[PDB]
Amino acid sequence: FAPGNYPAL
Amino acid sequence: IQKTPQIQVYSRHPPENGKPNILNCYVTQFHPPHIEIQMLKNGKKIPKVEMSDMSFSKDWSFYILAHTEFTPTETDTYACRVKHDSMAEPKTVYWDRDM
Amino acid sequence: GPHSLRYFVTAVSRPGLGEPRYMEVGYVDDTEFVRFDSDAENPRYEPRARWMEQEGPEYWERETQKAKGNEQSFRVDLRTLLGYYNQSKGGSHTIQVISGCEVGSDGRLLRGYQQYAYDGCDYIALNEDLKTWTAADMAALITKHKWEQAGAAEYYRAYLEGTCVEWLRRYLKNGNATLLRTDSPKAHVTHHSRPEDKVTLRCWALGFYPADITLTWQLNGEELIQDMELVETRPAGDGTFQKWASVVVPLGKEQYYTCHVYHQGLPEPLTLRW
Ligand SMILES: *[C@@H]1O[C@H](CO[C@H]2O[C@@H](C)[C@@H](O)[C@@H](O)[C@@H]2O)[C@@H](O[C@@H]2O[C@H](CO)[C@@H](O)[C@H](O)[C@H]2NC(C)=O)[C@H](O)[C@H]1NC(C)=O
Ligand SMILES: *[C@@H]1O[C@H](CO)[C@@H](O)[C@H](O)[C@H]1NC(C)=O
Repeated sequence: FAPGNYPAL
Repeated sequence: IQKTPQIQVYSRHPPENGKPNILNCYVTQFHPPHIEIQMLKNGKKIPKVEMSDMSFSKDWSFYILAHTEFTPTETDTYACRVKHDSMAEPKTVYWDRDM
Repeated sequence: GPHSLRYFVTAVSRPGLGEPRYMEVGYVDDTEFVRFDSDAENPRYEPRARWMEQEGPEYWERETQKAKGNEQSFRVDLRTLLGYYNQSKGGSHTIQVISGCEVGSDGRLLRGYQQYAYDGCDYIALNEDLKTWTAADMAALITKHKWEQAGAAEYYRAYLEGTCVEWLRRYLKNGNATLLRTDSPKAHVTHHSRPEDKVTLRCWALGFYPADITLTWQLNGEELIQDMELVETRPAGDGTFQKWASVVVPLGKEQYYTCHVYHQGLPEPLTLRW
């Protein structure tokens, strides 16, 4: 199950 | 960073003429990611080659595998041709069945 | 033994050629099991291991939607970094991320991580405490400050301790026949002549799983790890791995050198010679 929300840099 | 790819060509099983096997071309330690990889049989592109096992190491360099099924004969030759910005021209590495 | 669930993500801009290429590749231990590639004509998350046939259509739909969302966030990141580093929009740049969790033999969390890189260099990473981030330069410090105000580490920590561990346990159960198997290495030694009455002895280890293995050459009970050459362990196209290690020795004295192979599938290590 992949990470759902990579925060914007 | 500009890192030149290491190109390794090898079969899954020790080669025996007339028996099914798998040929691999593992391209590693490169950067940037853009790259072209082709497998050749007697100088002609092999169709339907499978690309797999893409990953990167601790220093961020890229790794990827190209492979295909094949039945070696005494005189058929196989190679892997790679094009990357770190090199002036495409690099062709041949399968050495005696390595 | 311990097991891991990892996701490798890459976003590459290509000015003048359209949208960035975006890829996600997932692994359970050293076996590829899922993949997403924006350059397919119908980008969808797809199975890469046979046992993933056990998930229903809803699993694939959900992973696909997440990937498309991630693709857009990284597209924005590429523009943002041009600003942080004062770079032009004409060149290609790369963002890389590795996320994962690892559990012990009992299935409990051992460690978790998430690290980012820009153009092949460390950018920002989660500390072992899973509470704070460490930045490699002033651009990443701006990112650190943003993430602290947004509570990014808390959300990722929840994924690691919950979702990540629970699904890793499920994959190990569903794909037990593949993931918990042990394939023993089969070895052999090749011989090659060279200039100056020397010879190259190459020890090969084939068809094994898991990937961890040790190959050494000995002379009178002592290891020659120094003058030894080798290649990193590599995949062989069918879910197994291979490796070789060589040493240069004097002609006529090949019988005094021995290759040793240690692996999970070898109750007693292998010892062989030319
Ligand atoms: C791998 O585990 C199975 C049990 O799990 C199988 O069935 C489901 C629960 C699901 O997890 C599926 O993905 C998985 O393949 C083992 O099979 C069991 O073996 C015992 C031996 O005593 C039998 O009594 C059970 O009937 C049998 N269950 C099944 C599959 O019907 C299986 O042995 C194991 N693989 C290996 C290493 O052989
Ligand atoms: C950004 O680079 C341009 C030249 O490419 C320069 O004129 C400008 O002053 C730079 N700004 C910063 C923040 O250094």
